[PDB]
Amino acid sequence: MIVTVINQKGGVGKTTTSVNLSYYLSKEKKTGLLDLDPEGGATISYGMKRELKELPLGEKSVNIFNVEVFPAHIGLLKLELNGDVEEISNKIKEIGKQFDFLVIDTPPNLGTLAISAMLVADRIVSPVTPQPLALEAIKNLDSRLKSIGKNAYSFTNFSKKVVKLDNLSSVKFTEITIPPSRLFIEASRLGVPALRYEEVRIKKPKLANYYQQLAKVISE
Amino acid sequence: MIVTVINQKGGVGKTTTSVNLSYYLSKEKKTGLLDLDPEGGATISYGMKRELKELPLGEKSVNIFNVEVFPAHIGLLKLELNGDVEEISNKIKEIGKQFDFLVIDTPPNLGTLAISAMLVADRIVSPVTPQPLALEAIKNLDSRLKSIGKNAYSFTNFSKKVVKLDNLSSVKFTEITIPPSRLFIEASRLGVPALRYEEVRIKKPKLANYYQQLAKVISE
Ligand SMILES: Nc1ncnc2c1ncn2[C@@H]1O[C@H](COP(=O)(O)OP(=O)(O)NP(=O)(O)O)[C@@H](O)[C@H]1O
Ligand SMILES: Nc1ncnc2c1ncn2[C@@H]1O[C@H](COP(=O)(O)OP(=O)(O)NP(=O)(O)O)[C@@H](O)[C@H]1O
Ligand SMILES: [Mg+2]
Ligand SMILES: [Mg+2]
Ligand SMILES: [Mg+2]
Ligand SMILES: [Mg+2]
Repeated sequence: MIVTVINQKGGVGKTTTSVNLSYYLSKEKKTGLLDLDPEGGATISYGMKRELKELPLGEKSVNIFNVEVFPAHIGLLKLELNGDVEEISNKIKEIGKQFDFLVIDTPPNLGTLAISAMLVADRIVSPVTPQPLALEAIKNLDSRLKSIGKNAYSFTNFSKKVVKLDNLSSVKFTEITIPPSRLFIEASRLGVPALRYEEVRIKKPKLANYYQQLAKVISE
Repeated sequence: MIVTVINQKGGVGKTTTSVNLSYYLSKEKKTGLLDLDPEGGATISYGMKRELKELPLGEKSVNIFNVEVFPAHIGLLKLELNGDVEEISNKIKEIGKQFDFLVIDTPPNLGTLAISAMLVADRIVSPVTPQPLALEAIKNLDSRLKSIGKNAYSFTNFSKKVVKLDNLSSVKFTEITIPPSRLFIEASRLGVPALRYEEVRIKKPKLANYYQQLAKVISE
């Protein structure tokens, strides 16, 4: 199963979702994380730096915290400029064949990598925020997804109350809402998944429920 | 500079010392960590698993938390038996030339990998706990150190009180003592160096003073 996390707007929580969903899924299924953002947010979130080599897509990977992380690298930049959507899509599918779950983190744009990951995805996951630009982006995702007739699952981040938009037929808003929490800030500073930092940091973990609900709603 | 962490007694703190000293050094100098224990304590402390491949010594490495970590692998086993001591020594020097600091974790024994790491070390560090068996271990470590024309710095772990011993001349006894702290246990649970975890977990990190003392004493 290929799960791609998409949002045109930056800072909405794409990397956090990819990191924690892949970490949650790796608890009982063989999971990989493909960092298609050239800036390597997910790579940094697993304690690594983006590779200063032009690697082919999917070549280099490290098993960290039971997730097979494919670190971001400068080669992606080239693909972001010259890449063929068909070729990149096929490579992503060949990569996904080795995992029960391949979570793909994508850049905050509508570029080649994001479009390829969005096209090959079995599940498309988008976080929405109370911020205005995220609302514009969720409506744009609904329109462009309407065109090729694919669906996404939207959940809410940076909020205690769900954000839902009316007359977006291609975007299923779940009831999941992830409130502001400096657990995420501390875990990202440390360079580990927040789901993993939580098991040590607090007595009663609370973030595991969000990602269990996400995996629940998207699975099969 | 090559720093080798040595103790034949198990569970005294070899891996904690290797992991945290290499991490501390990584803040200012190009630092690597060479895991020469086939059970891979340092590797696990950097969120990884020992490789189920018989690798040549020093081939695989991952930059985790700014440390170039050479994960343990099953190929160490063969090298423990049939490893040419001079070959292994030259390979370790070969590896360490690329770093300002190469911290080396060793198994709890006297075998070929450990003894090579002792031979080509610029500094050897030994943690001693106030347990009864640890004193015999530091004793016979002095016997080992004289037999190879080498000398080592000793500090105390799991204690507010320093351990020193009068009789042994190849073992310089520092005043450095590291008290029992639940930070190390929480960090091993996480699979990160305790220094990094502490720098994210509390307002005023305080474990770094011990490893600063260690760096100061071993670099004079
Ligand atoms: N619910 C939350 N509460 C508090 N901080 C959060 C939350 N979710 C995410 N963050 C933090 O907000 C920052 C940005 O989140 P991030 O996951 O990088 O979004 P992003 O979409 O990947 N940014 P980008 O890849 O550049 O488009 C990170 O430092 C996260 O740790
Ligand atoms: N000062 C300390 N306070 C509390 N726990 C500690 C302290 N130092 C080490 N530990 C813990 O003690 C355990 C054993 O330490 P470790 O660093 O693995 O020693 P070791 O010599 O490498 N074990 P081994 O490779 O089998 O000989 C680990 O779980 C550490 O986190
Ligand atoms: Mg990101
Ligand atoms: Mg592997
Ligand atoms: Mg050890
Ligand atoms: Mg490298």
